Amino acid sequence: MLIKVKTLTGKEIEIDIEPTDKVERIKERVEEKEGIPPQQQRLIYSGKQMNDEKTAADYKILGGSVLHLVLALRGG
Amino acid sequence: SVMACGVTGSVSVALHPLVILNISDHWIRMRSQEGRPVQVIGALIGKQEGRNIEVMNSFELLSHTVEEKIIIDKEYYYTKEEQFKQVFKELEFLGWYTTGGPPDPSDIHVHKQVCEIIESPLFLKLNPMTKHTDLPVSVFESVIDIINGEATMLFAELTYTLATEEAERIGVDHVARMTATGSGENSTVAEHLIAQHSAIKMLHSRVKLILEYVKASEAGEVPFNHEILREAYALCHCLPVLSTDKFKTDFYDQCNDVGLMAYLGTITKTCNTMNQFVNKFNVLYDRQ
Amino acid sequence: QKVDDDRKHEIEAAIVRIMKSRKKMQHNVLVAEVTQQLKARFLPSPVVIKKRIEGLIEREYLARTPEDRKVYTYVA
Amino acid sequence: SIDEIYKYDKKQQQEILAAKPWTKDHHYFKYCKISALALLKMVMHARSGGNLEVMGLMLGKVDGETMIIMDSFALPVEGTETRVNAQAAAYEYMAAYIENAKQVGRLENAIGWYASHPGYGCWLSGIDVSTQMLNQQFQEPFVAVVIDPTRTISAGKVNLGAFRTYPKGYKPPDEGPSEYQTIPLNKIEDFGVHCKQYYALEVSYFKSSLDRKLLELLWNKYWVNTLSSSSLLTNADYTTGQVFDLSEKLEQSEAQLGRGSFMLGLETHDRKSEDKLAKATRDSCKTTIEAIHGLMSQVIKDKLFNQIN
Ligand SMILES: [Zn+2]
Repeated sequence: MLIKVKTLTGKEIEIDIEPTDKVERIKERVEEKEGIPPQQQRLIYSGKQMNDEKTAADYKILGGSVLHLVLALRGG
Repeated sequence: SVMACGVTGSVSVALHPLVILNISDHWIRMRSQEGRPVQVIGALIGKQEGRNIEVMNSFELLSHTVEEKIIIDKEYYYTKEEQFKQVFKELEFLGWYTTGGPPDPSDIHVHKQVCEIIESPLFLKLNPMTKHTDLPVSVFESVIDIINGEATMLFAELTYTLATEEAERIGVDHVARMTATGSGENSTVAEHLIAQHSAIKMLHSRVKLILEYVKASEAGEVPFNHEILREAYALCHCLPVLSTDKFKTDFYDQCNDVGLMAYLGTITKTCNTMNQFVNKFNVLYDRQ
Repeated sequence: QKVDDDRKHEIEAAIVRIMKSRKKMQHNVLVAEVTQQLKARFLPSPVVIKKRIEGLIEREYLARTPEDRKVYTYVA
Repeated sequence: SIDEIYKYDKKQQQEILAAKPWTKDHHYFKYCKISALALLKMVMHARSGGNLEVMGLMLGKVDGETMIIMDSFALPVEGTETRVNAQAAAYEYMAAYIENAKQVGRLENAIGWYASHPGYGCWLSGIDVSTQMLNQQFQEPFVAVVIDPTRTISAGKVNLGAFRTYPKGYKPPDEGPSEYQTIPLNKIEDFGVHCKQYYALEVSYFKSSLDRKLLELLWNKYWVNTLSSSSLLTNADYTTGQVFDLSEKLEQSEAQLGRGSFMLGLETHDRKSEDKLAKATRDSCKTTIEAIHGLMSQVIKDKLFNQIN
């Protein structure tokens, strides 16, 4: 399935996601599109902050799921 | 009776304005959300050095009323304890706070759930519906007393002090100034004169205490308090601080400078009013 | 390989330290001001703090114009 | 109603966020209302930072052309931002705190960010402008607040500014008082490069129960030494710079009026000239009334103390 995480780019970047994959792999996928290390990245979905070791299927994320995570910036 | 009689404070508690500020915000929002002034419950954090306790910060806690008792989400408190660890490690948990009047048979239930967490928790209660000029904040400690053969936990009032850093003093002082003068110069000298009015009330209260002591000593008390009386005499000797030509000259100099500045400001306001009037006057009858 | 690894870690520490201070410099005022703001001096080794800010000229964030050093793009 | 501002209307906020009136005008947001709690917390954080810059997030809401602020909170900065930006484990504590506030009540969401400039004034640097431009592209309703703990002590009054950036390519109108500020030589170049890429909001309060309590308490507690001389305005710096700015603005208005007197039929020029004169007059009046209040307090207290009897 493809999910449209609202990565900070002005649009919802669509990425390849499998239900079994851990949600921490989603953080790396966004960094491949942006450049934010997963430590500063904070996945948030449906108003609740997503976990790290929990799988995506446990959150019932489908192909129409629009995510809104809070990443970071490149200060110094 | 949940209050201990004849028990004196064993530790010194230092409170900061931020703690009082957090309690006020917590009570206001809960009142706004749920009508009546719903009681709030939070936690106290800070630094403790032996018997000296300094409460520097305070956060809010989750409360669940089941079976007509307050159950604090200690797991939420534990979740928040590591949350505040990530930002500040020097601050340690010290106690919990609440809002209300005299202690009720629900705060003892709350306090015992805070006593099982840490060794010695502190209890603070704020009264948002007070009417006196005194601070409606009191700090109580946990004491075990044998009442009717049964160990009953009681609350002993602590003679806490008010700790504040130069920065907090200056920042809150600017807060006071922002209320004294309104955004659009509203209530200009209302709170200004009231501030000096309260300072003069404090000084007058000190003076009346001294005068009452002197009058009592004239009839009874100690005939001669030695140090106190001699020092009060020397202190009135400073009531007429008294000056010379140079100090009066400098005072009149500063007064004249500020008066000239005030005259310039009045001239600026008057010329702005004149400009507005001329702008309208070029409109109603005049052309071009 | 010892001196290669020895130089590898000290240049890595050199860049990490300077981006923390992160101020604009004319040619020589901050490159000496950053050294006194470290833990144990002499570790900086100025020979590397000059050629790696000169190695930073290929990109932005103190692009460090080559001749008249003054355009230190202070925007990132 | 003093406490009316504390009422949160979620649907009304959603309606405003769906309407997006700020897209119709880049000068839409003109006022910044800050709660006493917010101000205190921010100033305390800035001064604990000492001579080092700190930052945080502001929680609040919007109301017409006004942005409101209520809360603020530190983010784990292990090793003083050893990574990119002052975030590290940022939304870790942030999102937890946010869910925790939806749990304990606080429902006001992110309205902006605050940053500290210890001893170098309130303005936006190049880095600050890039940061705020990004914030104005994702969380459109965002405000860059800058504080100054060292000037807070020097001048006495808290040095605080609220700012919003202009979009890339967009030019500000001629109208612009631009108060003068002392900027150190190591910062003045960057200041000058970016000073026209943003504008300053009018920062105002509204009293409140939070104010009433806090103010009264600390005031009495520490002001027993009510003297503090009586004129912390004695330092030329602030007053002198303000008067210089006033003079510059009025002289610019005169130069404009002199050139506009030749053009017959330019109403916009008259409009901006009148507005600039009026702004100059109110600034002068506020300075004058502050000085008058200082003199009043000085006179009353000095007369009471010196020759009461
Ligand atoms: Zn800045």
